[PDB]
Amino acid sequence: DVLIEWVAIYPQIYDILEHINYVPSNTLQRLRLHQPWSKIDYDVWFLYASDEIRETCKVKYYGETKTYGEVFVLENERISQLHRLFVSERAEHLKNLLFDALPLVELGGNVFFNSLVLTKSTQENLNRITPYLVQKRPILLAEGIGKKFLITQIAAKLGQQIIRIHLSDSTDPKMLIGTYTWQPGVLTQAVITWILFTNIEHEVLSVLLPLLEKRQLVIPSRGETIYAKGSFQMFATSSMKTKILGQRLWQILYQPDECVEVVSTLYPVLSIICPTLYSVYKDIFDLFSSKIYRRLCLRDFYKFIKRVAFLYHKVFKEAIDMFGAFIPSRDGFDLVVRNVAIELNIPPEKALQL
Amino acid sequence: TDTTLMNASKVLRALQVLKPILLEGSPGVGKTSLITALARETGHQLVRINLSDQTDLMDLFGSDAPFLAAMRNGHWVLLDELNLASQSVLEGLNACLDHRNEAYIPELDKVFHPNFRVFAAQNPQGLPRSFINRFSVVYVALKEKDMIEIAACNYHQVNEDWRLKIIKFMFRLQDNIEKDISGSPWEFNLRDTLRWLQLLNDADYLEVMVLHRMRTVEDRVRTCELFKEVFDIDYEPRTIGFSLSSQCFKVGHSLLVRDQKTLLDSQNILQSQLPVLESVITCINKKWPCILVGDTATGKTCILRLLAAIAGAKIKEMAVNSDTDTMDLIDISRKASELFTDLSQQLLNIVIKYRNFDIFRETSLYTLTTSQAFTLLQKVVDQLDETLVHSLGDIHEKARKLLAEFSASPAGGYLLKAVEEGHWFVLDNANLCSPAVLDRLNSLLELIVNEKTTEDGHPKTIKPHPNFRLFLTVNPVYGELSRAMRNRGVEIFLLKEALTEIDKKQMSLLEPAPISSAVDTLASNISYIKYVFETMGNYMYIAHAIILALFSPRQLKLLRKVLTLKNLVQKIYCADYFNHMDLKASRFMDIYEYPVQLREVVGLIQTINDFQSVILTSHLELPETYASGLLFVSAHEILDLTEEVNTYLLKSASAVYGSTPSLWNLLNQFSKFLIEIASSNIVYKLDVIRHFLKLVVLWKNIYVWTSRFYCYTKMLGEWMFTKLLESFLPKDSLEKFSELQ
Repeated sequence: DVLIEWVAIYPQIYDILEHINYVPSNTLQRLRLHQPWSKIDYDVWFLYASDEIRETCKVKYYGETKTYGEVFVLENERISQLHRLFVSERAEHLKNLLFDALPLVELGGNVFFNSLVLTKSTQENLNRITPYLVQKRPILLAEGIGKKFLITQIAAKLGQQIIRIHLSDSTDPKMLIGTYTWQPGVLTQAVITWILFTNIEHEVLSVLLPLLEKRQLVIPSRGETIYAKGSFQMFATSSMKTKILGQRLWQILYQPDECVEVVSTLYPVLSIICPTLYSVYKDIFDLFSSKIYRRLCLRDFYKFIKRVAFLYHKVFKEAIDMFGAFIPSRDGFDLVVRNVAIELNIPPEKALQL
Repeated sequence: TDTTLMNASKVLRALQVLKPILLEGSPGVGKTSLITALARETGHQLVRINLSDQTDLMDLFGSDAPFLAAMRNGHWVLLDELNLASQSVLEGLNACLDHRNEAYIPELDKVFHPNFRVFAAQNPQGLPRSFINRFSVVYVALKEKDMIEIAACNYHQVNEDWRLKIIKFMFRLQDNIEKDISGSPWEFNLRDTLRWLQLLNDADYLEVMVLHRMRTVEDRVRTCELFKEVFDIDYEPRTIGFSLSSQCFKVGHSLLVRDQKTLLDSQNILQSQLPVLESVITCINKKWPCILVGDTATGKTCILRLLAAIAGAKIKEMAVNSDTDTMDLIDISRKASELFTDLSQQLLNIVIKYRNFDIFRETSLYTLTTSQAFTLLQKVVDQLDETLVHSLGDIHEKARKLLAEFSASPAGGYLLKAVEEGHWFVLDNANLCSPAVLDRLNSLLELIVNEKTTEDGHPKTIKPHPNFRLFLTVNPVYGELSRAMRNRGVEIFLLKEALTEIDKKQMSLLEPAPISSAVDTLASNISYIKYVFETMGNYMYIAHAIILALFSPRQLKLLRKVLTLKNLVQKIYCADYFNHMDLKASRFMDIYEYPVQLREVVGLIQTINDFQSVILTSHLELPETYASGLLFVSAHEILDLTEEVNTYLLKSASAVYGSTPSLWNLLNQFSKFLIEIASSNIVYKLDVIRHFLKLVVLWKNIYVWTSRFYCYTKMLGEWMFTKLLESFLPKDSLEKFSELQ
């Protein structure tokens, strides 16, 4: 109802509550229907023309008084004073106050209404990405911080399923839209029914601009742009800046806390033998730095924690001995073994050739 | 011409031997030197074979036909852009040059053109040394007095010495720009000279749209210096202004037919872009090739977006940088969806004018915005069930009766939609697509379009170009547009300024107000009137004068309608609608009428600023009206002060009823002379108004400076010593005060 009063005051939380269930009125459909793409057909006085048709039509009850048409100037300062007042936090408290006529009001960093947890630099990252994900511009993120996992668990905080297309430099427009001879399409399916793309940095750019410019696509064969009227936030990932999304998408930017994290994750790995294996990963990095065709990561240390967890039902020198098996010189395998036995106890070379 | 006749004499010498004639000439010309000679050649048809990339040999022998008809009927076959060929079509051309007749595979073995000489556009060099040694090559520069001779076809509405000045200016401009730092190739060709000459015939503008296209501001300063060196003037920039009325939106010696509005946009006026938004609007009116060139993220799509948004010219864009092809510019359900969309468009334009329709016709409209397309047949039922309905069903029932074939056999352009409709096309981001794609575009740049999706032997060029403007964005990040399309367009850079109200309105999503906050004039009026009547933060004379001098006459009526100093301005509003410009507007109309002038009364101080060369002619027709307004307002102040006159001056004015006054008459008669000078034909015919205002300040300064009566009277006598009645009243009051003195 009248909470569209504060319609564009806060972000589209109120527009989402409308998308649950809402109808028009005179000044209501005057107000909220001005979005970036529709077809009006209820009051097309607003878009019919700007001559004395639109320059002289009417407007019903603008401050509950009936001016004519240009009460936009009555309103495009009245809403701007509210947009100034909302620079003064408890803004979401005001939005929840404003919802006073009990839906799935999600909190978060600020608010919403739609595994991978942390209370760390990841909390500041979720702080840095609550804003634009509320504002629904296309976002990005710019190795090994779990940024794909960050977006994945962010979508898990939502009610959204991140179809994660790893677009590549050989991609056709198929999983974009599909080829017919009627094409089902994949990106068109997610536009139809949260989306994520990766390897965007290395045609496809034009398709991104069509999705990016406005929530609609160039379906060339079927001939219909798609009103993407849900939560179609087409988040991406690459660590560079060279694309049109550098103009188009609102770009956005502590590993040793992983020590606590697996301590959080694996309960019976509460020993810092875990952190000793993190130091073993550091020593593996120092041995790499015959040719380092691999990079020890927090994903890699998490997988080492996984194989150690598989062990710990039952020592584990063989475990990290597997964790450097990608080493094309057996001398280098022996050096990894020496580094490990330095991190471990005394020399079991018996295990080294079992 | 003369030299053109020498080149044509060379081509005549060339035709005396049976081979292909190649034009081995320096660039810039084009094949006009053979496009024209055919008219002076024995009825020889001009087969302008624009040989390009997407051009198969099957597009040159067919039969499984322009080159085929030229092999059949004898003609001049102008083969454009041989260097851009696919090297089996090149082989086919070599075979055609050979004496042996074509030995087709595809229908028959070979064809038996008594004298079909084929001329060859040896383009900017590539060609194979066998194709370029079986032909015959003909050599091809213009001259300055010869350029005046070519200008003589344009010197009807041209000051002829100013024509020689424009020609010498372009020549020495290129000759001086090709010797220093200023970056681009900087073409500056004779097509631009003829463009400026034919721009002159539709009355500063020449300098504006021939040196807005120097991007580095230092080079712009040097170009203005060269303009002073040649044209002998000072290139002070004529300030433009956004007059945005209903039937026309206009900026600075450029209007626009702002007629039916499609876009319904969401970007604002961007007032700092007003210095270049005009320079394309003129380019939108002269039907020149719009090139919103320049640099990235500065705002270029918003310029053309706002321009054809206010104009309503149905912007539609194609991002030609995807290595797109010439065929990309020029299956049941696709036609069904296009039918639904066009049905919606025609129903929209229907409900625009005769707003009476509803009935499942509104359900037909909802269906129109909604293969298994059998429901479209239901649409035709709605097309089944007046004369406006007849005009809609003319397209609709025809396309739907064709759509009855939606159970039949199938057989499954970009710009050719807009070139045949009335939309405005935006080749966006179009720096790096192809040279030849823009070459086939520039074939249509100078209109008739030769397609190949037609049937057999006929070109069928679509001449609907009225409201069809090639607006090409660019950026500097990729490679620049090629020198051909640079040499055949209106280059217009853009930059970044961020002025005060500009940055206030662009980033206004926090603040409360823009300045020009719509694309509808009845809103923009109340917007700017809410701004400048809030931007206001012996005084109020020049204030009230300039304030009631800058606001528009429609805005003057509006300020009266909206009824410290602004409160007293309502008295000035009543007194102005009494006597702001009673016959002063008659001088302005007649004074305004002799010079080229608008159709109505929209701008005043911009009109005062607008004849900026004319009032630099010393006529001062517009300026004297401005001072006359100050005379009237100051006069009203002096007269109300004198009605208040109806401490020593208080004593004299009382002694109308110390004793024996001399000051009161000395004031009251001169103030009567003032109000006489306010309201009368020679009062309109009165720079001397400044001298009268000197006395107006003088009567002010004496009513403040009210012993010294002798000297003050001698001063009033000097401003009289500075027409009969207006000093005659000072003569009476002064001789009376000197009878007292």
